[PDB]
Amino acid sequence: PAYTNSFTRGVYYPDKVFRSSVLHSTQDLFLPFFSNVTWFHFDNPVLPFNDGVYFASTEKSNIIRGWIFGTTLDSKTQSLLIVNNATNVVIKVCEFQFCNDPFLMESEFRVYSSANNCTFEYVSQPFKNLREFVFKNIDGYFKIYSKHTPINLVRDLPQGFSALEPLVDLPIGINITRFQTLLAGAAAYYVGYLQPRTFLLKYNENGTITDAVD
Amino acid sequence: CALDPLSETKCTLKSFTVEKGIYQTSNFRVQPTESIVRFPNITNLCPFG
Amino acid sequence: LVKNKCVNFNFNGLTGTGVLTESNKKFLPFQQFGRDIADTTDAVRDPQTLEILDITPCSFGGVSVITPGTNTSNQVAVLYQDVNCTEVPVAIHADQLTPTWRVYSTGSNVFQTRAGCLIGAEHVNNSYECDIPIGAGICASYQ
Amino acid sequence: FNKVTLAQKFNGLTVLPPLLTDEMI
Amino acid sequence: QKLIANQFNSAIGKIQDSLSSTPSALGKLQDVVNQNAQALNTLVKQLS
Ligand SMILES: *[C@@H]1O[C@H](CO)[C@@H](O)[C@H](O)[C@H]1NC(C)=O
Ligand SMILES: *[C@@H]1O[C@H](CO)[C@@H](O)[C@H](O)[C@H]1NC(C)=O
Ligand SMILES: *[C@@H]1O[C@H](CO)[C@@H](O)[C@H](O)[C@H]1NC(C)=O
Ligand SMILES: *[C@@H]1O[C@H](CO)[C@@H](O)[C@H](O)[C@H]1NC(C)=O
Repeated sequence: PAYTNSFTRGVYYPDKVFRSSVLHSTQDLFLPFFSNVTWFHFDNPVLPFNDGVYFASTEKSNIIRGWIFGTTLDSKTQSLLIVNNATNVVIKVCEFQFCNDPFLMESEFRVYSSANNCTFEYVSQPFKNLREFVFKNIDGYFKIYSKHTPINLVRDLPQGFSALEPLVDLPIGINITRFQTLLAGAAAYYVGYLQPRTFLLKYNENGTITDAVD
Repeated sequence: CALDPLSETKCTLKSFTVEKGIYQTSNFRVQPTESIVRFPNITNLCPFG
Repeated sequence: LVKNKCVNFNFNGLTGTGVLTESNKKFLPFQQFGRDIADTTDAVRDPQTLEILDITPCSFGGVSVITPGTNTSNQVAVLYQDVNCTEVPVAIHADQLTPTWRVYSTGSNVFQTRAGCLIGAEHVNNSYECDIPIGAGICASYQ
Repeated sequence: FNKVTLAQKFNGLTVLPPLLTDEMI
Repeated sequence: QKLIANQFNSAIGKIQDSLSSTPSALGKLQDVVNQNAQALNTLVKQLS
């Protein structure tokens, strides 16, 4: 229940090419306009990736941070671990002993102690928090898009348009098939899915995407 | 065929005489001078000190 | 670095020849270079000084020879089409070309029109019915 | 002239100006 | 004579308003311009 439809949300910049006052027709992985998004009201099961995942949430205070992503839940693929605490985000990709009753004085470090044999800890540090992260992880590159925008009331998903400029690129070299986010009084976060679609974007004279049509 | 502009016109027209007018003979193009291969600064260095 | 001179560059694998003039378009922090319609590279940001440099094509165009005939006279004039030739003969390397072409490729009589530039013909202040149509309202004659 | 309004030059494509300028017309 | 002169002047006056207030009166020339532009744009696009 309480499913929500998106008023043209989840449009990012496909590339770093700068264009002015042009109408470009592109074909990439986007979130369709007026589509179903799954809203969770606490319960955080494992959700499949399925060639890209969208994520928008309302974050008054830092509550939902751990974006721990796995691949196969087996003994072959290494599960990456993007733990972001307020002081400094750390992106460390290496396998660890899964807790038989998984969870997560604020930060408890009892999750693991065997940090050995996991080299290249490449920490690539780069109501307002409408944390509209698109977690596109395709072709070996982890691309993270974000935007912080304010609203009049924290009531529902806003209207209008908001471009999603890229923020972080990571040469992880692995892929993610199933991801589960673990929390640290209802935390409202939405999860959408990306599928190949054709879009027609419009650039203003400044270079920012103003409007688009599916 | 490469001595005088009038000789170029005679070559192009394939005739020893030409009539009053304007004829398009050849094309010209400015060639590059040097190479300016440039890369950004190196912000990462091995800690050799 | 070179400015206002035709040069082929290489910016992180972006290969092309042109003139690296100063530009005024404002980029975005995540954007690397720019493009226009028909997908041609237009502006490239400076990787070091963080400046945007516009790219323009190197000069090129056709060459036409204006002649009144052969039985009349052997004097001809040369028109370089849609190129600003007030600057070509000095910057470029004309060593390979023989001086025979150099004599008629320069001089004190260089006329800049809206159809290009005219070398070898003088500009008069009297208007007659014109014989050889050059372009943009300019004609030539043997007087 | 105001009601109807109209450039690039690449890959060896050129546009030649007309002989009769609009003032002459 | 006066009636004919007045009628001609009124028609000449209304011609400007009729031409300016119709957005498709001069579409016989913009068609040519657009066709030439589209042809040239298509030719260049074939280089890729
Ligand atoms: C989401 O799915 C429900 C259940 O079928 C449907 O009633 C609702 O209109 C959908 N809204 C969207 C497009 O998000
Ligand atoms: C968490 O915050 C501490 C603050 O001292 C910082 O040192 C650390 O790098 C941060 N990252 C994690 C998750 O430990
Ligand atoms: C050619 O360029 C020079 C340098 O800007 C300028 O002074 C001159 O007027 C130009 N000639 C024309 C009209 O093509
Ligand atoms: C006459 O020709 C000269 C030289 O081309 C030009 O400078 C001048 O403006 C013309 N007309 C006059 C006398 O003003």
